[PDB]
Amino acid sequence: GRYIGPVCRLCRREGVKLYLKGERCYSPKCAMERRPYPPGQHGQKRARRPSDYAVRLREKQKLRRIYGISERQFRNLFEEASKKKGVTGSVFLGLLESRLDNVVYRLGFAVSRRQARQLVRHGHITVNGRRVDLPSYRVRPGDEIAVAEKSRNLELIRQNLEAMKGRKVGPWLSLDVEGMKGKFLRLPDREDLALPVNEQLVIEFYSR
Amino acid sequence: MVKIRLARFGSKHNPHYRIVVTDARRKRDGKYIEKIGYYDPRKTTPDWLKVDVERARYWLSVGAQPTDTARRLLRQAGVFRQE
Amino acid sequence: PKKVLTGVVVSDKMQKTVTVLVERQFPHPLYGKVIKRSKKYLAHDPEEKYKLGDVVEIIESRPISKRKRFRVLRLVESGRMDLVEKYLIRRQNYQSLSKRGGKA
Amino acid sequence: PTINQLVRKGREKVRKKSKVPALKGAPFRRGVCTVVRTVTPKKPNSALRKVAKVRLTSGYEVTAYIPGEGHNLQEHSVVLIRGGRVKDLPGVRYHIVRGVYDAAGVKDRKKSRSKYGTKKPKEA
Amino acid sequence: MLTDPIADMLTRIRNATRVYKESTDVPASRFKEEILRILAREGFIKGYERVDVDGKPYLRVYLKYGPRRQGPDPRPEQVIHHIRRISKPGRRVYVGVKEIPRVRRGLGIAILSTSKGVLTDREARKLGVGGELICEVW
RNA sequence: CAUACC
RNA sequence: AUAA
RNA sequence: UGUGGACCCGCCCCUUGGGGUGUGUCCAAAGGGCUUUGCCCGCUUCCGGAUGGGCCCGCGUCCCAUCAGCUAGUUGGUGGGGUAAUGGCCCACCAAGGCGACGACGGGUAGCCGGUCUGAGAGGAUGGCCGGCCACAGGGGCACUGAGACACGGGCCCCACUCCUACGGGAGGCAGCAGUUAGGAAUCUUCCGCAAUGGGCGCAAGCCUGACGGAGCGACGCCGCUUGGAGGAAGAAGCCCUUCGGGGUGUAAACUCCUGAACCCGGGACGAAACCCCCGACGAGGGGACUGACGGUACCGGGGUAAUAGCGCCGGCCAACUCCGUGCCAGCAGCCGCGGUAAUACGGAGGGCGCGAGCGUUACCCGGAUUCACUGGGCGUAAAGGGCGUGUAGGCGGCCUGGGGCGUCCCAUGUGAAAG
Ligand SMILES: [Mg+2]
Ligand SMILES: [Mg+2]
Ligand SMILES: [Mg+2]
Ligand SMILES: [Mg+2]
Ligand SMILES: [Mg+2]
Ligand SMILES: [Mg+2]
Ligand SMILES: [Mg+2]
Ligand SMILES: [Mg+2]
Ligand SMILES: [Mg+2]
Ligand SMILES: [Mg+2]
Ligand SMILES: [Mg+2]
Ligand SMILES: [Mg+2]
Ligand SMILES: [Mg+2]
Ligand SMILES: [Mg+2]
Ligand SMILES: [Mg+2]
Ligand SMILES: [Mg+2]
Ligand SMILES: [Mg+2]
Ligand SMILES: [Mg+2]
Ligand SMILES: [Mg+2]
Ligand SMILES: [Mg+2]
Ligand SMILES: [Mg+2]
Ligand SMILES: [Mg+2]
Ligand SMILES: [Mg+2]
Ligand SMILES: [Mg+2]
Ligand SMILES: [Mg+2]
Ligand SMILES: [Mg+2]
Ligand SMILES: [Mg+2]
Ligand SMILES: [Mg+2]
Ligand SMILES: [Mg+2]
Ligand SMILES: [Mg+2]
Ligand SMILES: [Mg+2]
Ligand SMILES: [Mg+2]
Ligand SMILES: [Mg+2]
Ligand SMILES: [Mg+2]
Ligand SMILES: [Mg+2]
Ligand SMILES: [Mg+2]
Ligand SMILES: [Mg+2]
Ligand SMILES: [Mg+2]
Ligand SMILES: [Mg+2]
Ligand SMILES: [Mg+2]
Ligand SMILES: [Mg+2]
Ligand SMILES: [Mg+2]
Ligand SMILES: [Mg+2]
Ligand SMILES: [Mg+2]
Ligand SMILES: [Mg+2]
Ligand SMILES: [Mg+2]
Ligand SMILES: [Mg+2]
Ligand SMILES: [Mg+2]
Ligand SMILES: [Mg+2]
Ligand SMILES: [Mg+2]
Ligand SMILES: [Mg+2]
Ligand SMILES: [Mg+2]
Ligand SMILES: [Zn+2]
Repeated sequence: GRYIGPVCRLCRREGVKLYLKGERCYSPKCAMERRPYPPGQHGQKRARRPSDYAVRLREKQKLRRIYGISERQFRNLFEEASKKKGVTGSVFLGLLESRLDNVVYRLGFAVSRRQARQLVRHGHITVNGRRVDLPSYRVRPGDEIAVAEKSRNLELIRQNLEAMKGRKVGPWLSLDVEGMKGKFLRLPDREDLALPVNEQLVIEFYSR
Repeated sequence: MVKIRLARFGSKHNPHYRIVVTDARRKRDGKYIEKIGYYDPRKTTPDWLKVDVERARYWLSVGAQPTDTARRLLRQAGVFRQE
Repeated sequence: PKKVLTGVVVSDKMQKTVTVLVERQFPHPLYGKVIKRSKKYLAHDPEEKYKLGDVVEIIESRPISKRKRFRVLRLVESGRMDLVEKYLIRRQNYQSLSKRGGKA
Repeated sequence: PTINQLVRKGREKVRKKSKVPALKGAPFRRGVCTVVRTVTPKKPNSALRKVAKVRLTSGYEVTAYIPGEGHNLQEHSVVLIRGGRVKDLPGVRYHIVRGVYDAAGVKDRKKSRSKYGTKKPKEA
Repeated sequence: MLTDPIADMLTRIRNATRVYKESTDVPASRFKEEILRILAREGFIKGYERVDVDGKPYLRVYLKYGPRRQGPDPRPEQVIHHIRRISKPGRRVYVGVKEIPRVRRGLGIAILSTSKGVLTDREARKLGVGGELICEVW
C-alpha cells in the first residue's frame, strides 16, 4: 500500500502489536513477541524519559501507521473532524473507520489493510453494486460493500472468505458470506473500536 | 436593451448555465439584474431546468428579449403556453 | 430624505449666506468614549433673514454655489451667543500655535 | 494613558525594518565578485572565513559569505546571493548560493547535499 | 471634587468589606440607592438604610461576610468577592440586550441602567432591554 | 591546556 | 598577552 | 395636416424647474419586401415602462506637524454665457469673504471595494485569481460626429522615439490573442474551433467575433493515484558496532504463490436543441431536418508486465547516537552556541527521526508579541512625571424636581448583488 517498507519495524517502534500484516502477526512473530524492542543499533539501551511532545507525537504515529495513510491525508481528516460537530476526537476515529480501504479489511476480505488497499485499487471491490477503486472513498451508512462479480472465484478471495465463515464482524457491520457482501450499518462509536491509541493525545499533538 | 439569457457557471467540461435578466452590454458572466432559473445541459440530475414563470413573464412584459436559447428553455418550462 | 441638520450661525458677513455650525455626539470606534465633532455648512439665506446667534435647521438642497448646498429650513431658538463666542475664541487661539506672533 | 489621551493621540503602530536589503524584497539577487577575501571571526571563534564583496543587479555592494569547505570564486566571478547572516563576521548578512552561476557545488559531499548544491552520486 | 460618586460608593464598599466592617456610610443619591436595592435583593449585602450624619443625608450599607474559617487566617470568606465599575466618565459603556455579559456564568451579577430602570443582567435579558453597563459584582 | 606578541 |  | 409637443405671457392646483389650462407663435414623417388590396420590416410626434447613465449630499477611507498657517475665481451676490441638467463650470460687475490644531496648506505613499491571509477575539496585514466601480491607451492638449466619446485597433496639433524619403515631404503606436527583445531570482503556444454560451448587423439564410469554449507548456498550487500484496530465517551476504560472547540493518532481501500501473485490442459518449422548415395563425401547440473544436478523448468491455524514491534532519529548543577523520584548522550555526588530540553540534560511514512526488532553502504577511495593551501594559530604584507655577482651548463634573429626547435602549421595516 502506502509507506511501503518494513512494517514490523513500526510494530517495534510503537512497542505495540500493530498488526500491519494480519496473518503472520498472530504467529510467533509480528516482530514483537521475540525481540520486542525498538529497531536500530540502539533500540536496546535503557530508554530515556520521553518529552511531553514525543509522547503526543509517538501516539499519533501509532494511529496513523495503523490505517496506513499520508500525514497530508490524515491531518485533512482530523481538521475536518475538528470543524465538525461532536467530540472531535471520536469523530476522527469515525472518519478513519469510514474509509473504504479499511471497511474492506473490517469485513475480512483482505487479511490486512495493505492488502485491502490493493484489493480496491485493482478494482475487486464494489460499493452499492458500482465499482470503486479508491481507498479514500467514504462509506456512508446504508451502503453495501460487495466483492466484484467477476472477481469472485479468485484465489486470494476464496481462502480469505472460507476463513471468514464462522467469524464475527463488528457490531456496526453486517456481512453475509457466499454473497461476498457486507453492509455499513453505522459509524462506530468510540468504545466500539479497540485501538491501542489514547487518541485524546492525538488532538493535543495537532495544536502544538 | 435588457436580455434574458444564459450566464455560464459550471466548471471546465462541467457547464451549468444560470438563466438571468441583464442589460445586453454586460459581459457574459458579469453583473446581472436578476436570476430567474438555471439549466444543466448534461442532465446529470432529475432536476435540470427550473424557471419561475412569473418572473420570466414579468420581464418579457417589459421588453426583456430572450436569446434564441433562453427562449427554448423558457418555452419548454411552459413560460409561453397560454392554453 | 433630504438630510436635515440643526446648527448655529457663526457668520452672516456675506451677502445672502449664513455659516451654520453643526455638531454630532457619537461613540468612538476603537476607544468607545463619546466624542463631539463639528462641521461648518454654508446655508442659503435668500432674504438676509437669520442673524448670528440664531439656531436654525438646515436642509439638503440642489446646489446654490459650490460650498452652498443647504438652505435654512426654519428657526429654532434665537439669540444664544454662547456658542458663537464659543466658536469665536476657538479660532482666536490659532494666533499662537505657530512660529510667528499674536496673543491667543 | 487616559482614554481621552488615546483619543487625542492614539497608539503608534510598529515599523519593521528589514534585516536584508536584497532590494525588490526578492528571494535572491545576482551580482559579481569584486573581491574574494579571508576574514577573521570574533567572540570566542577563530578560523579563516571565505567571503566575497559582491556588486549586485540591485545596484548594491554587499559582502556575502561563501559556505562549504571548497570554493572556486575569483575577482570577477558572477554569483547569486541569498540572505542569511553569518553570526561571527559582523556585517555579513547574505549567503551565496552554491550551485548557481560561477559558484561550484561542493565536491564529493554526501550529506546535506542540496544546500551546497551537489548532484546525486550515481551508481547501483 | 468627587468625579464619579458611583465608583466612590462601589469602592467605599469594597474598602469596608476587606477589613470586615459591620456597616459603612455612603453619601446619598436615589441612583446610588437604586443600586443598593439590587445589591440587597441579590444577596450581596444585608441591606441599607437612610441614616443621617451631621444633618446631611447618607445611606448606611450593612455588609455581609462568610463564616469564620480554618487553619491560620480565620478571616471569613467575603460575599462580595469582587465589585468593579464598568462604565465611567469619559468612557461610558452601553450595551444592546444581545450584548449584556454573562458574569461568571451567572454566579455573579452585572447591574445596568435602562429606561425601564436599574436592573440585573438576568433582569434585562429576560425583559428585553439594554443600557449603560454600570458594574460587575461577583 | 592550546595559543599570541617583545 | 589571548581564549577555557 | 397638429393627435400631440415646445416657447413667451396670464390663471388654477402643487411647492424649487412638479401638474393642469387659455390666447399667440413654433415643430412631424420614408420607404422597403413579398405567399400583392393585405400582411412583414421600417418612418413620424407624444405619454408611460424597462434598462443604462449625469450631477448633488451625510458618514467612512494611509503616513509626516522636522508641512501651521492657506486662498484672488479665492468666498458669497446680481446678471449672463454653457449644459441633458445644478453649480464660480465660465464671464462681466458688486460685496470682502472662505478654510485651518476636529490638522487647513505642503510633502510622502497608494487604483478603491466585494473580498483575501492571520488572529480566541478585538485587532493586524493585504487588494493577486474572480465580480463591481474608477482611471489610462507612447507623453501633453483639443474638439468633431453621435442616444452615448473627448473615443485603445476615429480626427487635429505640439513633444519624444522607430521607419519610408526623389530633402519638399510622409508612416507608425500589443497596457487585444499569440510571439520577439530587453530588464529580472522569476512568469506559457506565433496551438484548435466558432460545436456550445455571449455579442454586432441582417426579415431570414448567414456573416463577423484571439469575447469565448478547448488543447498546449511549467510539481506553480490544490485534490486524487502508483513504485505492489500474503508468506519468508530464531534470523544469508556485504557494510556497522562490540565487553571477542556478540549486537544492528531485519521480514528487510533472496525466494513461494496472488493481484496486474505501464502497455495492446474492441465499442465509444454527454455537452445538441433551438435558429430554419412543415401543419396550426408567422400566436399557443405539434411534427421534421441540420449541426462537436475538445476527440477515437471521457467512460465501458477483453488482453496483460513486479513495475520511479527522494529530500531534510538526529547538542538544547525539537521526534532521532554509535564509530572514523579532523585539532581555534577545515568547518557549522535560527537563537544559545560547537571545533584548542578521547567532537551524540564540523566531514564521511552505519544506524535513527520526520515528511514523501516531493523535500529543503531564501523572501514576505499575521501569529505567538497583553512587545502600542480598546479587549489587554506601564513611569520610587528596570525605559518613562514636564524644573515650578499661572492659566487658553479641550476633557471631566455634588444633591432634589420638571420639560425636551441629542447620546443610549427597544419594536417594525427598507438596504446589505453574485462569487467567497
Ligand atoms: Mg534567516
Ligand atoms: Mg548540517
Ligand atoms: Mg396643437
Ligand atoms: Mg396649441
Ligand atoms: Mg411653483
Ligand atoms: Mg404654464
Ligand atoms: Mg410645418
Ligand atoms: Mg407599401
Ligand atoms: Mg429610469
Ligand atoms: Mg470677485
Ligand atoms: Mg447662473
Ligand atoms: Mg451666477
Ligand atoms: Mg493634505
Ligand atoms: Mg493605479
Ligand atoms: Mg478591509
Ligand atoms: Mg493576540
Ligand atoms: Mg495581476
Ligand atoms: Mg484585480
Ligand atoms: Mg507601451
Ligand atoms: Mg492595438
Ligand atoms: Mg537577463
Ligand atoms: Mg459562436
Ligand atoms: Mg451566436
Ligand atoms: Mg513482503
Ligand atoms: Mg484481469
Ligand atoms: Mg498472472
Ligand atoms: Mg447556425
Ligand atoms: Mg401556413
Ligand atoms: Mg412552434
Ligand atoms: Mg519487486
Ligand atoms: Mg530528543
Ligand atoms: Mg574503539
Ligand atoms: Mg586543515
Ligand atoms: Mg575523535
Ligand atoms: Mg573536548
Ligand atoms: Mg555526529
Ligand atoms: Mg545540530
Ligand atoms: Mg497560534
Ligand atoms: Mg498584538
Ligand atoms: Mg511593560
Ligand atoms: Mg540608573
Ligand atoms: Mg529610570
Ligand atoms: Mg516633579
Ligand atoms: Mg523645560
Ligand atoms: Mg528631569
Ligand atoms: Mg491649574
Ligand atoms: Mg476650562
Ligand atoms: Mg459640562
Ligand atoms: Mg451629574
Ligand atoms: Mg432632565
Ligand atoms: Mg433619541
Ligand atoms: Mg453576497
Ligand atoms: Zn507485525
